Amino acid sequence: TYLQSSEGKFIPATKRPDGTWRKARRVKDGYVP
Amino acid sequence: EDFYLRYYVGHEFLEFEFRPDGKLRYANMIRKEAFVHQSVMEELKRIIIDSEIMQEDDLPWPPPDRVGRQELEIVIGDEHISFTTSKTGSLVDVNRSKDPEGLRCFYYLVQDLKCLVFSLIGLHFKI
Amino acid sequence: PQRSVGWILFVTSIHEEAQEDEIQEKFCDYGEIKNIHLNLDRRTGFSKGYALVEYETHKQALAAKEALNGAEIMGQTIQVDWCFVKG
Ligand SMILES: [Ca+2]
Ligand SMILES: [Ca+2]
Ligand SMILES: [Ca+2]
Repeated sequence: TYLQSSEGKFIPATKRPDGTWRKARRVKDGYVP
Repeated sequence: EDFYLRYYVGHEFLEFEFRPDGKLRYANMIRKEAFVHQSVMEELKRIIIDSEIMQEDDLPWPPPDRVGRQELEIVIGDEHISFTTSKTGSLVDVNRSKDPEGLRCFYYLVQDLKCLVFSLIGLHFKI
Repeated sequence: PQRSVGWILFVTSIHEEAQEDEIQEKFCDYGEIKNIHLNLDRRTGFSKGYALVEYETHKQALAAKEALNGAEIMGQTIQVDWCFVKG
């Protein structure tokens, strides 16, 4: 899932089984593996 | 601040290890050894910390399979991890686990580590 | 430092949106570049942040290291060091 912000798209943060959160990560404009 | 990293995947296998003094051991037969500059060690640590892999748990991830297994041991200061899983050749395999998001962080960190090691060993030994 | 089976430099603090031409344009002046590995972060599409640069000779690599450590690529200061050392 990619959530577009006002500055581009990014990988949204996700919750780990232990309750902590993995940080969100910006993705280069126009990039897709 | 202590440091250690070892990655294993596989008797066919690929294995590499970074000791605290910068000694890089590679094995895939092909066994190479070389000492990397402190800047390389600094960059390795940065990549590891940025991946947040030290905050993950491999409990929900697939155990060593028949097709193979993976081992990731990392020590940074007082923090450390020791993960053991089955092979993860692609994202489609990652997205098929109980904790796909966690396993993808593992998948990408491993990918980043291999890219760095392959560049170091490949260019240094013209492999 | 330690020479390779050429001489290799390890470049860090490279801008995330830098591409191979950023490296070539900065490093080509100091000698013939045999290889440039500006590794990509396949998850984000950005440059991971480091590059291995191999020149044909030691004089070239030494010249590049002395002149480019502290230089800027896309406004960000890069660090240039020897990639390998002796045990
Ligand atoms: Ca460019
Ligand atoms: Ca350019
Ligand atoms: Ca400056």
